[PDB]
Amino acid sequence: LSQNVARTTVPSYYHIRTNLPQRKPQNQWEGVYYYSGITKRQQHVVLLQRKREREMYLRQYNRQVASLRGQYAAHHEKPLASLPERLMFATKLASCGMHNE
Amino acid sequence: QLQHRDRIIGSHGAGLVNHQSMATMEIRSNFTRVQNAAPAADLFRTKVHEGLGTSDKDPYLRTLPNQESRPPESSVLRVAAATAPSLEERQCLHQKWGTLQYWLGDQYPRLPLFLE
Amino acid sequence: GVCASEVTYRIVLEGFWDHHVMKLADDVVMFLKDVGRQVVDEKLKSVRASLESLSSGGAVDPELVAAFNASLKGPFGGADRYDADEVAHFLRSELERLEEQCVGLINRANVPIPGTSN
Amino acid sequence: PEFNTFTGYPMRNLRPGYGQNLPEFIMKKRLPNNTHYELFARRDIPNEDNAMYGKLLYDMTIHGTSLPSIYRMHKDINKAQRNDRKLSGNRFKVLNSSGAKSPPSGFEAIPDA
Amino acid sequence: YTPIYAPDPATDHL
Amino acid sequence: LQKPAVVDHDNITVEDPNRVGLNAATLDCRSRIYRWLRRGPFFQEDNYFRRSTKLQRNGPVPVSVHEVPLMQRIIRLARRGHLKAACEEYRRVTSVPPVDVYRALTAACVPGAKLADAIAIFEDGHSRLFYVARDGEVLHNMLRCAIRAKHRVRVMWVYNVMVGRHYENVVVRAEVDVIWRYRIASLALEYLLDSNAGEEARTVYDYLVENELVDCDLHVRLGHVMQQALKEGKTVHVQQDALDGMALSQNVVAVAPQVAVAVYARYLETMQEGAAWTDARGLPLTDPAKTGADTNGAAAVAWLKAAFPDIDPVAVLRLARFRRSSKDLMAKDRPVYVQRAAQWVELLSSAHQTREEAPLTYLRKSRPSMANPNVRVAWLPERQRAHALLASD
Amino acid sequence: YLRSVVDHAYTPTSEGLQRFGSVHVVEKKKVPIVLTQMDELGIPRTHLSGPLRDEVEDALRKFSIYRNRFYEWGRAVKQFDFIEFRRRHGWMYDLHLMKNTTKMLPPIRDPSQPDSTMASAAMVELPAFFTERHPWERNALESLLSVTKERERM
Amino acid sequence: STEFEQRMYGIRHWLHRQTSCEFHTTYRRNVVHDSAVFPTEHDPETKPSHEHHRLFSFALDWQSAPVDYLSVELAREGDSWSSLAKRLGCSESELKAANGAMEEVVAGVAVSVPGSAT
Amino acid sequence: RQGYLPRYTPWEWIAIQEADQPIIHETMRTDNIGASYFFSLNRSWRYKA
Amino acid sequence: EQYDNLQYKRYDWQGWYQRMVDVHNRNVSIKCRLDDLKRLDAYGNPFVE
Amino acid sequence: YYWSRYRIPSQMPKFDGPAPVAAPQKTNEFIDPIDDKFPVTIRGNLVRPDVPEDQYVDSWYVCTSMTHHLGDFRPWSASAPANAYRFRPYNEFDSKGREYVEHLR
Amino acid sequence: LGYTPINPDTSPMLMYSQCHWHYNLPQGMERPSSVNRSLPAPYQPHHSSVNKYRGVWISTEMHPAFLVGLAPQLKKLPHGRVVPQTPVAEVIDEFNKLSPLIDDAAARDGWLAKIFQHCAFQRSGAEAMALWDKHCAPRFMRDDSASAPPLPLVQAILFCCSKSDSAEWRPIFTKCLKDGWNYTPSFDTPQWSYLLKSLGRQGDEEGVRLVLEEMADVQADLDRVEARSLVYALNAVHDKAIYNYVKKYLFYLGERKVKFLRITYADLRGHGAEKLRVPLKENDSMFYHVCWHASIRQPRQFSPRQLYFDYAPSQL
Amino acid sequence: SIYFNLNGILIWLNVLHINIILIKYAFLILLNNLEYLIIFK
Amino acid sequence: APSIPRSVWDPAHYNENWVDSYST
Amino acid sequence: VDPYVRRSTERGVGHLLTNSFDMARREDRVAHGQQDLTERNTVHYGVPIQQSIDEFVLSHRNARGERPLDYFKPFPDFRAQRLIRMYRDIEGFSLLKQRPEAFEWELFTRYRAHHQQRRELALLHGLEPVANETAAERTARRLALDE
RNA sequence: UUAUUAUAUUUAUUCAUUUAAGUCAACAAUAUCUAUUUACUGUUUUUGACAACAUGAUAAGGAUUAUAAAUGGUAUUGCAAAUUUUAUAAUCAAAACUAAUUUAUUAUAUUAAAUUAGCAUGUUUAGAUAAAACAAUAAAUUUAGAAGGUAUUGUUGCC
Repeated sequence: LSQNVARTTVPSYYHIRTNLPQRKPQNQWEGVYYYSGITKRQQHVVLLQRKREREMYLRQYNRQVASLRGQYAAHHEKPLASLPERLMFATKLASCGMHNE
Repeated sequence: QLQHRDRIIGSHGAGLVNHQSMATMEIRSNFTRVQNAAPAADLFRTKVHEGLGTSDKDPYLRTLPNQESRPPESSVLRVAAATAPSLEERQCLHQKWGTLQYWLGDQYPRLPLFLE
Repeated sequence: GVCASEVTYRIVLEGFWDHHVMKLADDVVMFLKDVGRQVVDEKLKSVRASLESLSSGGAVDPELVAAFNASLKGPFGGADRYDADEVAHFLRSELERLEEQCVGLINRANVPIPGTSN
Repeated sequence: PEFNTFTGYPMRNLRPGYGQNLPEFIMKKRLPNNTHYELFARRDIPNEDNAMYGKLLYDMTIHGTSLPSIYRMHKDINKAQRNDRKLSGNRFKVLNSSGAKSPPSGFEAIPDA
Repeated sequence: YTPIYAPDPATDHL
Repeated sequence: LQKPAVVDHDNITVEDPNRVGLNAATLDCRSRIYRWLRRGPFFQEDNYFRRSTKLQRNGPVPVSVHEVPLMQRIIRLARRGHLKAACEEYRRVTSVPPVDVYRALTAACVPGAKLADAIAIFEDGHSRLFYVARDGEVLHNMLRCAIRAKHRVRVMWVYNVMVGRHYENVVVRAEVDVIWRYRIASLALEYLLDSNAGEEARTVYDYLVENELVDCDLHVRLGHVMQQALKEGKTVHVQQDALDGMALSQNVVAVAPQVAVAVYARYLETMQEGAAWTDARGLPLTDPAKTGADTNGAAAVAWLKAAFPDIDPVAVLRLARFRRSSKDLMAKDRPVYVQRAAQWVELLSSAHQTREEAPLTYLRKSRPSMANPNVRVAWLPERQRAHALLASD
Repeated sequence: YLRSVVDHAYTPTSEGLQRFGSVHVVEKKKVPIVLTQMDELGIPRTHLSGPLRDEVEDALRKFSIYRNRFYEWGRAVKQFDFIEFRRRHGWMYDLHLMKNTTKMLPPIRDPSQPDSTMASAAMVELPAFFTERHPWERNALESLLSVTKERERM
Repeated sequence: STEFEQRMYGIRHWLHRQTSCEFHTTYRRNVVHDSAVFPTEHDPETKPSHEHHRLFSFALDWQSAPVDYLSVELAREGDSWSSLAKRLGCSESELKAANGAMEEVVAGVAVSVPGSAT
Repeated sequence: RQGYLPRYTPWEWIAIQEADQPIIHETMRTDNIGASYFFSLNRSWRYKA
Repeated sequence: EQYDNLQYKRYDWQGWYQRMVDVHNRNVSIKCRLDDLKRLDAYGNPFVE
Repeated sequence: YYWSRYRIPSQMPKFDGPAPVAAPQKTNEFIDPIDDKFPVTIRGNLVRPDVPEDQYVDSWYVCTSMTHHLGDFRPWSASAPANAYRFRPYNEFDSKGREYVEHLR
Repeated sequence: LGYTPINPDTSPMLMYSQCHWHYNLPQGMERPSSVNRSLPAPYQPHHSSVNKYRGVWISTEMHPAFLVGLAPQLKKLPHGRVVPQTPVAEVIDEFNKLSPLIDDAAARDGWLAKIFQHCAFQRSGAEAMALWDKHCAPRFMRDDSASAPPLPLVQAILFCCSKSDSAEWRPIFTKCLKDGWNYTPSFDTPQWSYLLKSLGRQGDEEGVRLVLEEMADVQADLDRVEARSLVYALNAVHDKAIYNYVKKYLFYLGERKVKFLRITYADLRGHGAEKLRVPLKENDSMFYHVCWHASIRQPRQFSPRQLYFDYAPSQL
Repeated sequence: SIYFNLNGILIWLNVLHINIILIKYAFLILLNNLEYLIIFK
Repeated sequence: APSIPRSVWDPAHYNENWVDSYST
Repeated sequence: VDPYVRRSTERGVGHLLTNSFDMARREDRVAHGQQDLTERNTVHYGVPIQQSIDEFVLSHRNARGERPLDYFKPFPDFRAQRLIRMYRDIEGFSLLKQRPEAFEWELFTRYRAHHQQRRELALLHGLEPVANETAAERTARRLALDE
């Protein structure tokens, strides 16, 4: 490693006959370290989690845009009466992203 | 209250920095240490703090904070500040709660208005 | 008044040398004078907002107007009822004080200059 | 007030017979828990750098291995210098004598001349 | 202390 | 000495055979003592609690010790209503209390609305005693403790811990089960909309919509139905065909016209204040008498699921039926129940609050006057010959 | 509101202020403030957006410390392990215990009287960017045309 | 403002060298004196005396305040709503509001004593 | 090197220092429930009052 | 509320010295001006005369 | 090194001179030989510059006085408003005279 | 000036020397120390998580209506975090008889799932294993049928076949890799904990070949797998080929876990073997390689009098 | 490392004093007892 | 409430009366 | 991947614009003259207004050329200690040319001092200007004031 | 005994205290994604700080540099940083004087709680002898300035 370097002077009768410090003096402003961070997997986990949750809302909508096959029944097989489930297919399909349909 | 409060303090030099300068040395010898600087870059996406000194609008070191500025939230007591009766205060007066100063202060006493 | 407040924090610095603590007690002042001025100013920006002609925010909560009227025996005859109005008046009857105490602070914050710091 | 040391509170009870073996006293005794004596228990220790941490942990991180206190160094070097120059004072005193009173199967020490 | 483990069977991955 | 020092209590002897004491002058004592004087503020305290009394390797909580008679006393004492007697005795408890303790403890906080106490009980057993307090029965009390206190704030704060965070629900695996969560949620929904809590009520309901727990009342009712049929050998199916015919799913149908004709008037009579032309075609909502109300089954449910699409109207009427009190308002008080449900289909819906908005004034766009900042030139559509141009131009 | 703060807490300053560390990290400290104000306001903290909770949970772990950790967090191991971690990770210049600064900048001679004896009244470990030899005075970009490391004369 | 306070408790970091500080916060706090828990009731018929205040009296003579009171009461064989409100010394209407779930009294079920009971 | 020692800690280092250490969760001082006279002071033997 | 920012800030004594300086500040000086109590009450009786 | 700080960064002044004038030739060195023989009638009784005392900080281990201002000295003018009698914040009374007139007011 | 060193945090002659501040100077802040917020470290404690569930979760998947109806017939099974002690025969009887009544293929799985948790906790996986034979493996595993098991099923049964040693993990587990339902990643770390030890209990060194290969392949917490487990999956290995594979494998485990492996392995084998309900087969070669491998990944403390004791000064 | 000019260095090792002067009155009077006592000025 | 309040970094919030440093 | 360098608007507004809406809005704010909202993603706390003046004074060694002559008197007050600034109260006067002629400046200060004693009489007698006034009251007050 | 400055000056005296040895290493348990790490075991070769010799180092002590804010010293006093080569000597409860380097309370009123002092009454009486000039109050019987040494840190000198 390169970070490491000789932090202690070679044992000698200087260490005894000298008021030089054995250890450094503490720095008032050096905030106390403490474990606060995310690992690789813990990141990859919370990464992987959010992927799952977005799928469900996609899967909900994309499986619910099957209201096209609900719609497809009307126009071609039997159109409808103007009762709800005509407006409900109107309200949904408009808010479902089938602006034209 | 500086005259031209908009420009004098809205300048990149607080109205006191000579942006109108080539980076050239003057006739003196003490300045001959530095010379006339090479042309400023023509295609330069420069750093927000710095500049190319080509003009006032581009100082060598920009000063105006990019974030927009609010005016200082003034220390006037609007609660007892004399105010003129707006048309609604002519209109919506019966729906006002005010201290007897408000109803009878010389600065638009709202009682003769209410009576009127 | 110059000593009216809702919360009074007292910070007691402690240094081995007098001139240390003084120069420090001078520093935190010109620190708290900054954060103190700004933080109180935002609420003052909120207070004047919570009052004006089409500035509602003290529009009384249906919950609050209940608590004033959640009392078996009130001020003047029997069992009492306040209308939402005087409730919305009682509130403004108090913000007027939280302003006078607020703006009276910003003023005493801006007085000390480096020329005449006391 | 007219007295010099006016503290306003009654400092001492002027009951002369007041002792610590008394019942009422012990009701109002201050437990030594978390007082001057606690601070002196943990701060007033022989090697004031040990209260901060175990030294080995420090010489494990800052240094690479545990190093002995400055005394053992001066003990160690001075043994070497005398032993390099002189002999005949070397008293082979060890904590456990087994290693010496019975050397292992190998380890035939070179005859020291 | 090297080699620790026998690397792999001799191969021609291309 | 050689084995990790485990202090024994019964086998303590003058000679101290196991050598589990910080002796003074034995070899290798310096490094041992210097660890003592560097012990944390809670070292003899936390170690003794952590060394023993840890969750079971199989997963459960290590309840049983000879201390169980103490716990029986509490559930013998708490159920009687002697709450302070329980607590001033509960301090003697040492091991982890089983969940039946707190069920009895928080049960005593219900009668006097001692909401401050139930929570203090909760936060103790919650995350400080290995999450044993995480029980759908326990929070069911605190909620009923907050209601009597009428403190809507903590109601959601109970809901805050009810669904829990990723910690309490994943690594601790102490999640409030599906059935108990529905009850607590329904208890939550039940109070607010009677206290007319507008926004906070709309929040929690979406959770039931999101977790699709919206129809558990049918499920918990059909669940009780399936109890016998399993014992008797009948084949049980959970399908919509039953849910279209359950007694609860039936009475809601029949009671709808009163519901429909109530909300219409309660819409009308209110807007009568804001917009004068109530009782006129100048209103968004449509007459239920000019559709399948009064004989609801025709179109009233089609009228509800129309005017209130954001919330599910069939669900809230299953909630509006009873109170917390289990008194079936539907059968025992018709006008109260409907005018009750008039609140729930109203407040839970946000779209319905939109149609319930009064006409406001039209602000006049303005360009600033020359004199002063606050003084502004008004945009009269009149006082310009060119009639087609607007303020934006 | 929070989506603003965690965004604002990331907004980086200009060059002149980013010379020590990101200055706007302090705004995530305002999350334990608001998270708590969210409870008393009756707004559930478990209804914050899923994605938002990736960062709000980060703020707490960054800026919220319970006492029973505050009583036992500056332990001997809990600090050296953090140094031990960096030693494995390879960046220890910022750590005080393992900081070994050696270059002592000389005193700039006042040409008033270059015979004026100089000394050191104080010494303090600042990084280079305060007084690094005038970047034009010093030679061309050297991290690329050279590798530079201080070692002691054996 | 708690946002301001956490500017304050961060002053301890950047203080001038060798200078510790201590904070004296002094904040108003709203306190409920609910008479339901602490009832301002008459004297006890047997007045306690000095015999109840020897040493260790706090240990053996007084259940730490507040006094425990029963909030749960079982309706007896034929009590009515006014008859229960009788024995609890409370208002029948307050009793009707107190126990929401209790519309009909069934002998043997415990009524929840109202908070305002005497 | 030239004597310009800051009379005041600059605003920058204020933010940088004040963000290296976390808020104590207890100094938040929020309480709308009240005080628990029966139970709070009698809590479990581990974290007891 | 007094936390330490001196030699007592970081190492193994971080706890017990912190515990001391708080158990040494266990006081909470509850105060209330009696004249404030001279308000009405929800029963309608004058509270404190 | 933990000691690489403690070396000296510059070249210390060097010893190429004789004993200064009249200094060591018993005689306690601390007293300036000629400066103290300078008659007080001409220089006064002052030892440290006549400035408001609060500037000086009682030194440690070095028995003298040192200014908490780094060698700068603010005259008495800065300790008062413009043209203050006897350099008081207010002209009207002294310390005690402003102590007890406070109460009487 | 002596053996007792000077405390650099409390000495003026030091603190007020030139190599630090003097008490006169403006005394401001020297340099802001942004450590925890520029390069922050994550929280890897030594004291294990106090409130971690410490087990597999079976995660009921029945419809809410069933939960209410199935409540008593499910309550003999382990509830959320709480497990009674009914005999497994009392359970499997209850399921088989009540199975046809439940019109749900899904609910019965969750029903059958808790039974696995029940039998596994009761170590009676052998009988419930037959329930896998009668009920589950046909409709799900047989010949790549379209009906894929809901996650809890294999989640449960893999604990069942693991807690009580039964070699029927290999058929199901192999259908959980990339080829089959690919339920491999969703596993928690405890899942592989009991899984590996079961192999080590059994001795399936070739099963250690499979599951370990998936661990790195899946990017699971290969460090957080409990040491008591990995000791078993290593100790069962005696053949040459897997022995080579394990040497390549350890360089995935972090040095900290590696330093505790040679601590727990040297414990479960020799000193505190009493913990182990199963007496370990004693493989010395796997034993030595680990103790050597750990003292390599760790830093090498320089002990001079060891290495150079007999070293010869070559004067030529 | 800040600096301002020197007046007299005073190496008071246990051996002796060697008091150099470049006279002024004073300012802060520094001090170092690392190994050799010196009184900067 | 940013870390550096608006009082400092702003033209309109400038304290015209605040005298510079090398004057006093 | 570092968020701080990611937010950096140095190389341009490019990497911060994804949605076609904002890019469309990017072209509006630039046109009408407002600030592009994306540029603020990397905030520029410009050097504070004093630190500009402070940098100036240090360069000119107290900048004697621009300090008023009152500062060089004894006991200078904060009014004089700040630099020379053409304050607004010189606005109305026009007889003053950029070169003050014989006594021209002396006349002005009286006109200033006169207006100040007007700002007094306007106050104590209740003729202050209000934020809500209109031109109809403005003449109704000023003429009433000039009385 | 040379032409802004004082010693003659009270107030005191009987005084002692010490015990019964023990250092050859480090180890999160609650609310941050799971390690049984639960109970992290590897068998043993030295002699200074001592009961002993083992260099440094800060005190006590008045005798001839203030008139507009000061009366206690360096040569050294037990435990301190390079000389080792018999040896555990450390306060813990309940305990025994031989010691130069110390205010002890002297006759109206006298033991209240961790255990605390019974013989010495004899004219505030031998010889020796103790300490002030400082917010107090004594200001004169009186002073630089000429002088020798067989010693050679010098009269406790040498002869």
